[PDB]
Amino acid sequence: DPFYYDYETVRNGGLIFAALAFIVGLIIILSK
Amino acid sequence: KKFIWNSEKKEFLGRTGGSWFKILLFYVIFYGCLAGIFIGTIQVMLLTISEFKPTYQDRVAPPGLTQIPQSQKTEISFRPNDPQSYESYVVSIVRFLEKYKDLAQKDDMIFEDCGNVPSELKERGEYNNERGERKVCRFRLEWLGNCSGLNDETYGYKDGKPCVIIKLNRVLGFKPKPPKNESLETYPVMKYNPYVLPVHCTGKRDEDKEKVGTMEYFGLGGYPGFPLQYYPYYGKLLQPKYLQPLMAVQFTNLTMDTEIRIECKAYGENIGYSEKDRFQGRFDVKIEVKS
Amino acid sequence: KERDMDELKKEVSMDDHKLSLDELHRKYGTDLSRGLTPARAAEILARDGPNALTPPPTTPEWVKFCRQLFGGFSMLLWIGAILCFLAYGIQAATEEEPQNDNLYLGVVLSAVVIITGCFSYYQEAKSSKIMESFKNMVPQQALVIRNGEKMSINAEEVVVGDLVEVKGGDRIPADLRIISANGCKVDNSSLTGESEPQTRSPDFTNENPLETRNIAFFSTNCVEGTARGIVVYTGDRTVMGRIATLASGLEGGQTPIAAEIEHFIHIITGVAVFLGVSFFILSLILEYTWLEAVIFLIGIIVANVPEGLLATVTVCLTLTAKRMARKNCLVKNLEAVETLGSTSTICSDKTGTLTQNRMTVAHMWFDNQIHEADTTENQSGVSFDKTSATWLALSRIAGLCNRAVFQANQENLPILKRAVAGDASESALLKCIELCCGSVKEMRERYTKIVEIPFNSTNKYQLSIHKNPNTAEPRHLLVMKGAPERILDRCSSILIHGKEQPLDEELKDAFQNAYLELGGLGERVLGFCHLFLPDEQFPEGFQFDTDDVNFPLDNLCFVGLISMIDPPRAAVPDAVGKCRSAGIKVIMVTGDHPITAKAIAKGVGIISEGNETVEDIAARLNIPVSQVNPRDAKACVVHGSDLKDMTSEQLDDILKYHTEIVFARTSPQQKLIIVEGCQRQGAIVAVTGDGVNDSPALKKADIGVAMGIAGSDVSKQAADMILLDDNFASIVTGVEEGRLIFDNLKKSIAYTLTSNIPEITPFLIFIIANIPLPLGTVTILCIDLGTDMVPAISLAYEQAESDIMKRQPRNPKTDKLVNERLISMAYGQIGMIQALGGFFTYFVILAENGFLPIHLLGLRVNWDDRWINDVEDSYGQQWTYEQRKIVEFTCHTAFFVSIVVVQWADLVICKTRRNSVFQQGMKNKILIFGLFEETALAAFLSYCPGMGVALRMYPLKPTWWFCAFPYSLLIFVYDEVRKLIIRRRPGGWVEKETYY
Ligand SMILES: *[C@@H]1O[C@H](CO)[C@@H](O[C@@H]2O[C@H](CO)[C@@H](O)[C@H](O)[C@H]2NC(C)=O)[C@H](O)[C@H]1NC(C)=O
Ligand SMILES: CC(C)CCC[C@@H](C)[C@H]1CC[C@H]2[C@@H]3CC=C4C[C@@H](O)CC[C@]4(C)[C@H]3CC[C@]12C
Ligand SMILES: CC(C)CCC[C@@H](C)[C@H]1CC[C@H]2[C@@H]3CC=C4C[C@@H](O)CC[C@]4(C)[C@H]3CC[C@]12C
Ligand SMILES: *[C@@H]1O[C@H](CO)[C@@H](O)[C@H](O)[C@H]1NC(C)=O
Ligand SMILES: [Mg+2]
Ligand SMILES: [Mg+2]
Repeated sequence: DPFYYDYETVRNGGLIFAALAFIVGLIIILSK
Repeated sequence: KKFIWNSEKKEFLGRTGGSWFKILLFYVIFYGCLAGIFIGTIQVMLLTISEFKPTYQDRVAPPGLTQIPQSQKTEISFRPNDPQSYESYVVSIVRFLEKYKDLAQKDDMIFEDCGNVPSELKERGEYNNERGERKVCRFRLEWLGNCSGLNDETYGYKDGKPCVIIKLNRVLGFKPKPPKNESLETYPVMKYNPYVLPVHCTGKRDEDKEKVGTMEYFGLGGYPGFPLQYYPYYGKLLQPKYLQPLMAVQFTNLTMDTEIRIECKAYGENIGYSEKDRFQGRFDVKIEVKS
Repeated sequence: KERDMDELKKEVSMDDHKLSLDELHRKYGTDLSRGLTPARAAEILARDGPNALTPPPTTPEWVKFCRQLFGGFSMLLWIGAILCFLAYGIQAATEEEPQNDNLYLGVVLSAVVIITGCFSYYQEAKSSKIMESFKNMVPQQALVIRNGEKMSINAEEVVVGDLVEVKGGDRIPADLRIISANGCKVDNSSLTGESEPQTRSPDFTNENPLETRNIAFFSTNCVEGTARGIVVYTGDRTVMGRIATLASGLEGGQTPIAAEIEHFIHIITGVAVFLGVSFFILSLILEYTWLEAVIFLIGIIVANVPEGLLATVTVCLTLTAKRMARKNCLVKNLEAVETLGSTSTICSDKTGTLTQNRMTVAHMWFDNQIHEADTTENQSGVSFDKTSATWLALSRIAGLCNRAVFQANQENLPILKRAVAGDASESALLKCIELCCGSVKEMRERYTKIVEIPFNSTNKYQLSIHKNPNTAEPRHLLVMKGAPERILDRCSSILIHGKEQPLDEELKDAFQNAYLELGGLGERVLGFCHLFLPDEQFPEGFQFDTDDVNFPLDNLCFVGLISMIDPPRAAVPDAVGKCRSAGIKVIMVTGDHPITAKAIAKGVGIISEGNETVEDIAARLNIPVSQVNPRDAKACVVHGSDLKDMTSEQLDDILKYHTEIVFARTSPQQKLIIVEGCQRQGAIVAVTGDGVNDSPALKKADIGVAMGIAGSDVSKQAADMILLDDNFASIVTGVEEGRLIFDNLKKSIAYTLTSNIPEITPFLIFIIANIPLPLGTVTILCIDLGTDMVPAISLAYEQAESDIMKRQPRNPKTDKLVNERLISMAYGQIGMIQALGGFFTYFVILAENGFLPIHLLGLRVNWDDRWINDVEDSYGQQWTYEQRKIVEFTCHTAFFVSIVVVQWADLVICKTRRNSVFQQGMKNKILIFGLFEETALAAFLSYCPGMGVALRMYPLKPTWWFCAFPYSLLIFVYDEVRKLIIRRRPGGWVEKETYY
């Protein structure tokens, strides 16, 4: 049915992106 | 400190004359370009979506159970003795039911005669201009038992027996599915037509249920619900004069001078509920016939 | 009437020093040899107060907490909160279930103010804590003679009028009147500024109680000799005590940065109330009620108050202050970190600040050649020439014919900064031999001394006879030193290139001009000579005389000369040059004799070569000074004697028509007068001093710079910046950091002010066009108090776009921190595009769900209704309250994300004011971290489980993140071409109108 959105997949992708972007930023600020 | 009025350099409000012309001209051109860019982007976005199908509909599923007359705080209180304290509900009911008058469904190019008993979903086709305008299943105003605006214009408020016509939220391409009698072990006793979306009204607590009295369901074919022969909806672009199924509930023998909260619930697989949305699939109305 | 007490303290002091010994003992009633009876001590001790200055006033710990909690910026936040918070109080006592849109806001603003106060208090507290661990002063007791017996008692137990005996090495307890001295040379460095140790003579010499020799002063150390004196002043009644009390009673003034913050708040409120009143008229024109019109006016003024700007500004200043703390440039005042960048006139002290306040060997004259010994503090200068035998002869005369050496603990300490017992000249000679001729410990004992003749008043001489070191066998070495004119007369042989030559007038006059050369250079010259007593005519064993001098006083062999002066600090000349490069006027304010001040000024850079004074021109033309025109002289020396007889207008004339000015022999009070004269011009002044005489100048000035170790505690407490390493280059570092942080402040403020347009516009049109709310309040807090925090802070780590140390100091009345150009760029152009992008995302989301942009007009009426659960969209579908509300919240979240998207480009464009983003380069690692953390934080605020239930920020459909991309790219491209046109077309309309 067109009345259903896979909010779980998008939510998980958003959490994954947040984690990756944050650790990458930490890498840039804590660079060595 | 506020004498920025004038200066020897021909200053008004802070700047010279030619400077005002230059800045005003720049802002006019700049804001004009900004407005043009915004309208152009909005045009491309308008081109993205279609004319008879919204790109997203999960925010309208499941549909909601709306009640007429619509009431602020969902309370229907009036004095049956006074014909003025209940005129608001009468006005709203008449205004909404005027779209269902016997004379409104005259033309056949738009209104199509549909079965007197609930039938299967009448699929008109697809959502395009290929099949042009669509047919509308007629809904006889007499299908509402004692609140039709045909014999008693008041709808029952005159002698303390109100009527609250229940309606289903229109959803494009929605096909209601009544619960199979196999799973029929949770909802109360109701008529079972596999082509009728059931609706049952009850109280809310041990006091409201007792003080309610007698419920009287009115609908197409005498079934307490909505007939499936009126769905799916094809939007306002393909079905301009589409009439949705209606249903009425009369609260005969209600405790006078007492506010009773009743909840009507529409059951079905496609009908859900929510603890935050008091109108998703159900609704609440607190009535008080204080004569 | 304290305005008169302050003036009484500003007036120069007077005394009763010129009194006969009988008159003095009569005025105070004290025995000249036995002092006073012990019972007479308690009659004065418990009468006026112990001999100690009254401690400074105490400001309790919580006072600073409240100071930061109130401030001026926090006051605007307090009033904004007040309006919002007072609304919910009236709402709670009346309705059943209100909304937290204003209550949460009021409490948030209040918490912001309190948090900023806590952080500021922590930083300032750490500054004061480390300052306390450095000011560990221990009591120093005095040697008082009472009842004819000597007794060492605490300084606070000393009273007025009791014989005090000060030994060579003891610090003068209180102000004394010398009655008997034996060659005592007190060090009046911290009080008057006289570099060369001044001898104390019981006889009255000068009218001035300071220049006179019969007065010992508080906080002055007795370099050498011994003396006796009667106490005249005690406690706060002393000279330095009155100076310190005057410093404690001076007004700090308004720092330039604080005035800039106030001006910024003024413009902020200007646009706030302007938009509020104009929208009030607009709302009424839209036929709204007065109740709603007042509601709107308040909402507009409140929504225009930057909440997160307070913490960002505080941390922004704290970062630069920490960079200063890393280089020992401590700042007790958090906002004093910028004051250096706005300074345009630096008034420096000579002795102690510019110089090392240490008599050091400067030049030497041997073999008819001047040899300049390195005068640096860290031993990093050009080494002199040491290969001839005459250098050895001079080093022997200096290292041998010297009374004392170093002390007990002076073993691990450096050769220069280590203590030495004796006269300052002897210490300079000892250090010169210890650094240039190996050691003097074993060199002094290797030549056993027999008979030594110390300095004499009549027939002034200083000699000593020693035994021979190795097998050369001349058997004796008689060394002598003294005044060049006196030693030259008692000499016949002259050492040259290693051998000996007669006293021919040809080379004798060469020595004469060398002496005048070193004297005019601003140094103290001393002649050294030695002689080998022929062991064939005079015995090799025991043959000496002391009463009827036997050693030949004449016919000695002159070796050379040894000049000395307190040299300037290593980086002082280069620092003065750098300050002059940036356009800062260097003015010397000292209490030393002009003879030395002029030379030091010419050596550090305050007076460049070629510029003549009113006296130099007259000396070059052999004409009276009253004839030359003062306009022909670029530089000038202002004597303190004449400054006393000067008016307020004449001082201005001196400062205007003269670029290089040197104020000599100026009392501390006159230093304050000079500071006030410099401030009368309207220019920012910075005073750098070390002694207590600089306390009034360091306090009144916009910023005082004190020496961490070489500076007295009074002027160190009265200043606003402390140099723990005493590196005068810290002045250059401070001015560079001040201008740098000023520019970064402009950038960060622009970044924060640009976000207010797409913040307020959603609510504005929500009222105007009656459409569903595009952006909520929670999202706004997530923007100004969330995402944008890191970018605004990282904008402080930016670096110079050009040579900041090449441009002139900023004008307080012309170059403002936040001018109309900044508002024109943030509120006028960039913010507008950000708002357009946000509205684009809003319409995109609503139209994709079935609510086309056209259909949204006038829908708010029934959109906010909690009971109309049959709202029709453009497709005919009926929506309930929570369904359309979920769409509104999932629309607000995307609006916030759009704000972040446009903030990317806003941060990039605000990162540079004139240069291109590629010319500067995004090498700011904190800035890149800000972008990554900002984006990640936003994505988390939208996709975290439970946000639509906690913060009503629902997850976003991925396709929404690219809605604001073209807008951000457009912002970047537009601002880039703007800066490119400003770069290729300077002074044009683009720059004069958009360069913030
Ligand atoms: C609808 O209205 C009619 C009135 O036209 C109701 O008539 C009832 O008739 C029964 C049977 O004799 C009586 O017990 C009631 O007293 C009547 N009611 C009234 C108000 O007159 C009828 O019951 C109503 N409902 C239905 C389902 O037909
Ligand atoms: C300097 C500037 C241009 C950097 C721009 C960063 C872009 C490339 C990044 C930053 C934010 C990112 C989005 C953040 C969150 C999500 C939700 C996730 O479930 C899918 C990816 C998606 C949709 C990302 C797509 C790529 C994105 C838009
Ligand atoms: C002068 C030229 C370069 C401008 C061309 C404009 C381009 C870059 C703009 C105009 C129309 C825009 C698109 C319009 C519609 C959508 C669908 C939406 O769900 C996300 C944004 C997205 C995908 C936009 C992305 C950027 C876009 C393609
Ligand atoms: C109301 O009327 C019905 C009529 O059938 C009766 O059975 C019932 O008991 C009544 N209820 C109340 C609560 O009065
Ligand atoms: Mg000094
Ligand atoms: Mg100060």
